[PDB]
Amino acid sequence: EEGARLLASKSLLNRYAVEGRDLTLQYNIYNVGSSAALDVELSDDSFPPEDFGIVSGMLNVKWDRIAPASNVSHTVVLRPLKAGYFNFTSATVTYLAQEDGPVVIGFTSAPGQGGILAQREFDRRFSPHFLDWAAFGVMTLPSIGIPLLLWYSSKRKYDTPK
Amino acid sequence: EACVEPQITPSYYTTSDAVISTETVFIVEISLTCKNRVQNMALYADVSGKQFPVTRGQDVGRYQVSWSLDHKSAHAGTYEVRFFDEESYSLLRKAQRNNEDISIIPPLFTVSVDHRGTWNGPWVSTEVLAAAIGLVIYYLAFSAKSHIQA
Amino acid sequence: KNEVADYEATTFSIFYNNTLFLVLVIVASFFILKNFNPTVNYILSISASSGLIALLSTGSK
Amino acid sequence: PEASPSADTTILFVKGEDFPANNIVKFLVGFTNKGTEDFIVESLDASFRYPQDYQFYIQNFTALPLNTVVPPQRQATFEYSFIPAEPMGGRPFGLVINLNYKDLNGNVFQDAVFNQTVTIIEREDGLDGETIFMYMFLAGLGLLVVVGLHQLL
Repeated sequence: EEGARLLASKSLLNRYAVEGRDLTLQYNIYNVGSSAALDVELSDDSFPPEDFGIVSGMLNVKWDRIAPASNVSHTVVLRPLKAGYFNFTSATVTYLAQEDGPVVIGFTSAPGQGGILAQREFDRRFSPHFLDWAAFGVMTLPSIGIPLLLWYSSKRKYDTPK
Repeated sequence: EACVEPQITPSYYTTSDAVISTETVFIVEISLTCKNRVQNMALYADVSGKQFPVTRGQDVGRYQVSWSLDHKSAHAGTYEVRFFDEESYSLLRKAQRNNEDISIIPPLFTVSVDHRGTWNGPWVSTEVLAAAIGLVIYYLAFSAKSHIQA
Repeated sequence: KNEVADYEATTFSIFYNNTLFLVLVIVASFFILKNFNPTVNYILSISASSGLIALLSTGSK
Repeated sequence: PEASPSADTTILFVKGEDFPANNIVKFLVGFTNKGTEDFIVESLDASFRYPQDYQFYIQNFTALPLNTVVPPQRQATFEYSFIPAEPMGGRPFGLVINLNYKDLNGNVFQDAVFNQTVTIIEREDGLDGETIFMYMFLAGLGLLVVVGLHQLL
């Protein structure tokens, strides 16, 4: 059967999943069929709005045509509002195998069960503490700077060269 | 039906945290409005010569295209995403295949994605900076202390 | 003479001591105790910095 | 377990058929249920085997237990990723990819989607220090030789 064949992959482009940060979801479609697919629709309802917050990207989209021996990509950004294990289920893609042919229902890959970490572990590990250090130096200025001048001002009064 | 005087309201996203993200992903979303009320208009996006078919959302008039790139190549700067309709998009493949200039074909509209660069960890760790500045301070005092005690 | 020696010894001792404590704490906290639980790092850095300065004060004679 | 005639599978390697050593390889398996009954995808496996003896396992890669269901006349795609050891480059290996699926009634069917000998490739991506260090010596050896010749003569 030389009809259209669409292989889909739903994968995460984040090395870790951390609360409050941006999470990446990439849908990759590969048309390994000989004939170009027509009216490709992908729907992703597996993410409720309560857990993941959409930053940019449309979960549900449609494509007019996909050439054979070609591939298409699609990325959406989500923000996990909570911490806890989540089962990243599969998406659903519907397309026409042949011009005026039956609609073919297909499922995209499933990342599986993935754990989401807590924020306080990350900031202590990879967030730069620029401002904290700058305040620390000022915080230690009164303890060091003033005594040094107090010493030095005394030296300025008795260090008369011979 | 070719869109007459397409008005667009572009919005773009870009990856700014490499430590969590494996790559730098760019997403351009356009809610295109047409004078002729042309709904469901096929669109394509061209990035530095690479062709990406623009995605169409379920809501009428919303468009999205997302192309990923590796961290080591996602250099800070500006990105210009060009778009071409089905009629022009056919010409573009011919021009590219015939090696004719790609700029000769005017694009329907352009979207610029301003990438400020992703974070590859601090150049010199602040702790190392903190240690040296204090260590330099100690040596000067140590230089001072020895002067008195000598 | 004693007043100058008294005062200037107080300031330079004060100035020198504070620098060593903070510098020792920073290095120990972030380079020697870089892999320790914050309380355990906190206990060791503060104690070692203050305790060593206590011993180093007598070790300077 | 033979591959049931009602199931049709495909395998597409994302980054081509090159399997660079110490690099992530990704491919997508597809499953089509042409039968009238449900098919459950149990787990996907991969392994390295000897080219001259396919009965000898070299490296077995962690199975991916899918336990996913594909009803009749429906398609499903499954992603599998694995990283080959760095030293294996420049030597061939018998790469086998097997799909395990069963029908509701309890019959087990296995499909060797990809059964071919694949070669792991050698790479020179950058001129790392080892490349420079051998550049210093050969130039340095000549520099001592050229300088040494001047002084002697």
